[PDB]
Amino acid sequence: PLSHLFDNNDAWVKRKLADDPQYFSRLADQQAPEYLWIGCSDSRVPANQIIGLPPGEVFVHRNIANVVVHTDLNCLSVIQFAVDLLKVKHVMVVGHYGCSGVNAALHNRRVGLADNWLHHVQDVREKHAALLEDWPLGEARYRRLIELNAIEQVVNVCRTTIVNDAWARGQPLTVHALVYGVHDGRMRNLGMAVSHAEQLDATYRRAVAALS
Amino acid sequence: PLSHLFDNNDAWVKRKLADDPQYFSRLADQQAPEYLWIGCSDSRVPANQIIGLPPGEVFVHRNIANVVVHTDLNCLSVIQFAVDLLKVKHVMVVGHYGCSGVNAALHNRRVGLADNWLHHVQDVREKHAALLEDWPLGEARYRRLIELNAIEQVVNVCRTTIVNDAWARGQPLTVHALVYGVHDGRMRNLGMAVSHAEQLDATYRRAVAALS
Amino acid sequence: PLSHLFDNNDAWVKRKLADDPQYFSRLADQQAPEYLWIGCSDSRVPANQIIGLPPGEVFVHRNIANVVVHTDLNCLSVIQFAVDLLKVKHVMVVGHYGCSGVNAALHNRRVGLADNWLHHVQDVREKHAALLEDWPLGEARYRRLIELNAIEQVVNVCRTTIVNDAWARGQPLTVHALVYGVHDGRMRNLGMAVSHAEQLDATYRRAVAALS
Amino acid sequence: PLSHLFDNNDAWVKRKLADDPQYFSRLADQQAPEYLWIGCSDSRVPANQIIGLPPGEVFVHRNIANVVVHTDLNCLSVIQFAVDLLKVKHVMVVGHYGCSGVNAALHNRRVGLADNWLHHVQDVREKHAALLEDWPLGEARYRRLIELNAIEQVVNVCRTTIVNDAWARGQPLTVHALVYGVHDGRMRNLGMAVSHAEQLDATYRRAVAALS
Ligand SMILES: [Zn+2]
Ligand SMILES: [Zn+2]
Ligand SMILES: [Zn+2]
Ligand SMILES: [Zn+2]
Repeated sequence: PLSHLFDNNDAWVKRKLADDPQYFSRLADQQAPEYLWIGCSDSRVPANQIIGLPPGEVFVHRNIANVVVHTDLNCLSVIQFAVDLLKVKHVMVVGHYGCSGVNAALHNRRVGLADNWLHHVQDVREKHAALLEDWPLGEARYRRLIELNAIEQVVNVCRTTIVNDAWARGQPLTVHALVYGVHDGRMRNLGMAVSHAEQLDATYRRAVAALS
Repeated sequence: PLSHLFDNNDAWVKRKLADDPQYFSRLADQQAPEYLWIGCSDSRVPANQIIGLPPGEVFVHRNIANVVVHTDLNCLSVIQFAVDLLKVKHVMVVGHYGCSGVNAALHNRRVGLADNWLHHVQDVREKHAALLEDWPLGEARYRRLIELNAIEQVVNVCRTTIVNDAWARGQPLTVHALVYGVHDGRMRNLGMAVSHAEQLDATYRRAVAALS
Repeated sequence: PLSHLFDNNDAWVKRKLADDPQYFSRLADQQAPEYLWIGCSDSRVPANQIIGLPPGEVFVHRNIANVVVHTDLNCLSVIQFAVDLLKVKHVMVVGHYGCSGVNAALHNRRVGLADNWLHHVQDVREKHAALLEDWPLGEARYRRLIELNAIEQVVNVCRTTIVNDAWARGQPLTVHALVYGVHDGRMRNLGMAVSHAEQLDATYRRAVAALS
Repeated sequence: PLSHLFDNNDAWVKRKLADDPQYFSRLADQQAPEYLWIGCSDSRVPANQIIGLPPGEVFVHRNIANVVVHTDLNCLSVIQFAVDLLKVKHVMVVGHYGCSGVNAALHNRRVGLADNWLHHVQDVREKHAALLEDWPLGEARYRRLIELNAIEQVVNVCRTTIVNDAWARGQPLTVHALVYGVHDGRMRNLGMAVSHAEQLDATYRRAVAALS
């Protein structure tokens, strides 16, 4: 009824009802998240779901290609809020196979504004150029890129003042490079989990585990 | 097994299996989203879910308090990508009752870095000061604030070059101010849906609909 | 000689020589700046000069229309660096009559990207709409706008965590709203100099001093 | 007289008078800048001066360490404004020997917020790690760093959509990596002047010209 998004308000009452086991109360009561999930705006599947947890149990940021810019106060804000105030136990940068962002980059594809944003990802391409070479294919490189991208981003988090300060001040925290396949639902561990400024080794290891 | 996040990889195989109706294929095949959802990092409930749609059918950005800064290339990027390249039909700023961001603001609460980010929301508080007055309570103001916040943010989207250009170039697009209760799952329409630079009227109307 | 910018390297040796009173040594020795100048990229006249001081005696940021965004880590960075580490005594937002930025705004003029940035200034226009009304002219409004713009920006600085923390921690600091005419070289005091969170009064006063 | 900055208003009338050759009129009449100068907030000496030109003849941005972030709408704004609307002929990233920013970086020195901003410069350190090695000294590395930093930043400008589009659309434009000594006033050419997407060669050359 000119509702514009009527369909959506219907699919909504539709949803609201299906949850008879009365508990939006459970949700509204949910307590502190213990995780920050930084992921891609290709919200192919939601975080809590993927990882099988109640919603809101995971604190979420999403930008195109799950990029952490040193100077992005959008994300930094999220992080300082998750760490300093929610005392989340774990931050994890989760990339996703077949990401439209990492694609558009890779194949120097003009998009307009966001080209600027994807430069960040082109940088990872540049950074790991030779490595990405010895995978002379397509999907390999791509896979390997969305992987590398997630590791670097993690380096970014770990270099933040927010995080370094938390470690400085004793607060337990660990930061994970992580990827998931939208194809197979499964979630891959890159062995990228820093906990104290031992990044130099933890990452070198993790990046070794490409070596074509 | 020192997995650090073993629990999470388990709850994962747990999830992966439960989806016997073999279709991660369906997902991987999912086509263009027709919606951009900008919401709060208090990811109390996921967008597609709330609104009853397959995941990835909705394109998502999340920052603390679903703020659209004129000059935030984090979000602007998402938007230029959603509009210009995904030709999404609808953008909608969705706030959420009992948002931790809108709270921390409201009650001038020091948090650290993100205080800077929440200033944006304090601004809406300032902007609609007298209005928010004639609700001399607490939860009212709060409710009314998370509402107003979502409208203003929409004004922000609608003022973007990205959007104005899309309209300029004929491309059909509509932008909605929207809120949902985590208490009752239900989703409220603020009557804030701009489609062509007719904001001045569409919003004045929408903001009228507080008038204590 | 294909130098591309030969002219500039010449006008340079030209400059280098004219400074016989050997003292680039004096400069290289110059000590801490005691001022942060935030001004417009319309660098109509340099700060130190205007204000008659040795160069480098003033620490400088320049963006289009001397805008301080709550979440601009470009400027915030400059400020945290000037205050926390250079212990500058004074920060001052200095606008400038006939500013091309404040103009382009004012007369809703499409420019492209920076339209987004100028929205910040349109906001001040919005914020002080009625005030700016009772100046039914052109240049008045403009004058009055570049003025108001500089005050608001100051409110922005004063609201920063950086500044609030400095005051919190006792460190003496004062923040000034200031304008200069490129026409007459002279520099106007807006009576906008906050020193401790007494903004609410100091600014109300300062903004009164328009009252058409 | 409690003026707070009386000294400054005096040194001002002092300046205003000394310019008897009546011409603030000349200035106010000055026409379009044909240059964008991006430099460091260590405003050791002003651009026009250094380069011997009337003020305002050069359009100026200043951030800590003259960093161009892919996603910094503060600077990008300046650039889109300088290029698209002022049709400046030349953009030039000008670093400066003994820069406090490049220093603080280099010697992983905690400063607070701006540490985040300087990460950008640490990145150049990382990027050119081995190169910077074969200069086993201090001031060498430093010199060589403030140099490299200015080249990379230029790569950043040249990768911008703004610039690429200008070239796309025929508009003549050239981008220069440039450094100046505050010690000796002199300005060094790094042979870094791109004019059309021929960066890959122009820069490789320019970076060769370190080779310890
Ligand atoms: Zn993606
Ligand atoms: Zn929220
Ligand atoms: Zn200006
Ligand atoms: Zn410097």
